[PDB]
Amino acid sequence: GVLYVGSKTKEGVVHGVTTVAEKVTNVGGAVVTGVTAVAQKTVEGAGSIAAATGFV
Amino acid sequence: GVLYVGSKTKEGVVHGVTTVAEKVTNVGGAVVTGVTAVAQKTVEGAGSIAAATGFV
Amino acid sequence: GVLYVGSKTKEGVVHGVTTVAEKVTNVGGAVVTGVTAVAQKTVEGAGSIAAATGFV
Amino acid sequence: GVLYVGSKTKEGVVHGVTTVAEKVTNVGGAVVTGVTAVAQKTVEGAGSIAAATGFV
Amino acid sequence: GVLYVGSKTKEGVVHGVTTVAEKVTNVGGAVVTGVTAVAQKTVEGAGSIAAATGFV
Amino acid sequence: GVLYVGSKTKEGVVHGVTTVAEKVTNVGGAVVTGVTAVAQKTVEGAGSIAAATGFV
Amino acid sequence: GVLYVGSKTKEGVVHGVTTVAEKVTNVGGAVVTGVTAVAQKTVEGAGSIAAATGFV
Amino acid sequence: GVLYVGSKTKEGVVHGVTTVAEKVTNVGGAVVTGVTAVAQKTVEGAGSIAAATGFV
Repeated sequence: GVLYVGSKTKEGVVHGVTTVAEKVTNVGGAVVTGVTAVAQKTVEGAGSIAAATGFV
Repeated sequence: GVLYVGSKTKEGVVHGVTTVAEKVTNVGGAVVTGVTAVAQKTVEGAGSIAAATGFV
Repeated sequence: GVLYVGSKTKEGVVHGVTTVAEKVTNVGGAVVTGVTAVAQKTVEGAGSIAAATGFV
Repeated sequence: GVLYVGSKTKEGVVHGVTTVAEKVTNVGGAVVTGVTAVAQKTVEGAGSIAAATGFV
Repeated sequence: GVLYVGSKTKEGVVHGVTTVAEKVTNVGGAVVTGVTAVAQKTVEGAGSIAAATGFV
Repeated sequence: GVLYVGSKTKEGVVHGVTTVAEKVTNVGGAVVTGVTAVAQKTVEGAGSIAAATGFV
Repeated sequence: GVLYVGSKTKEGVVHGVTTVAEKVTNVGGAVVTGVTAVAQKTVEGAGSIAAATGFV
Repeated sequence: GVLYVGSKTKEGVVHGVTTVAEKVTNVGGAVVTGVTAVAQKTVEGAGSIAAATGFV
């Protein structure tokens, strides 16, 4: 079909994924970040996005 | 189909994936970042985006 | 189909993937960063983008 | 299909992947960075982009 | 005497004086702006900081 | 006396004086801006900082 | 006396005085801008800093 | 007296005075700009810094 996106900002400070440790880090397979962030049909068909982590 | 995206900003400081350790880092397979970030059909058919990490 | 993107900014400082350690770094297979970042069909067919890392 | 991207900026400094260590670095296979960053069909067919690293 | 200032932040977007008109602008004589903004003894003695505006 | 100032940041986008008109601009005589902004004894004795503007 | 300033940053984009018109600009006599901006005794004695503007 | 300033940065772009017009510009007498900007005793004695402008 159709997807229409229209945006207008002036100030914006965007942080997609932020991680802090003070005393392992796996980040995902389809990460979309921004002032105008658009994602469409990340997986189609018999696809796969697997983000695993193992620990012993 | 159709995807139309239009954006207008003046100030914006974008950070897609940010990691901090003060006292292992694996980042993913399709990371799209910016003031205007668009992603389409990141996987199609029998594809794969696997972001694994093992630890002992 | 059709993918249209139009952006207009004035000030913006973008950081796609940023890692900091103060006391191992594997970065991913399709990383797109910028004031205007667009990605289409990062995988098609029986493709693969694997960002793995093991630790002992 | 058709892919159209148009952008207009004045001030912006982009940093695609940035790593800092203060007390091993593997960077990925398809990294696209700029004020206007566009990537299309990074993998097609039975292709592969692997950013793997081991440590002992 | 003594003035001690100590600060630690991670993210902060500071705007000292911001003005918007959509359909005259006089700004002051001692304007201090920042993440750590310190001002001491702006006027001493028989001084003066006059910020006037006249309109017909 | 003594003025001691100490600061530590990581991300901060500072804007001292910002003016916008969409449909006259006079800016002041002692404007100090930045991530660490310090001002001392901006006027001493019989001084003057005058930011005037007239309009017909 | 003593004035001590110590700063440590990583990312910061500073804009001291910024003016925008979309449909006369007088900027001031002592403007200090930067990641670390320090000003001391901008006027001493019988000094003067006058940022005036008239309009008909 | 004593003035001491110490700074350490990595990424930062400074713009002291910035003017934009899309449909007269007078800039001031003591403008100090940089990643580390320091100004001391801009006027001393019976001095003067005047940034004046008239319009008809």
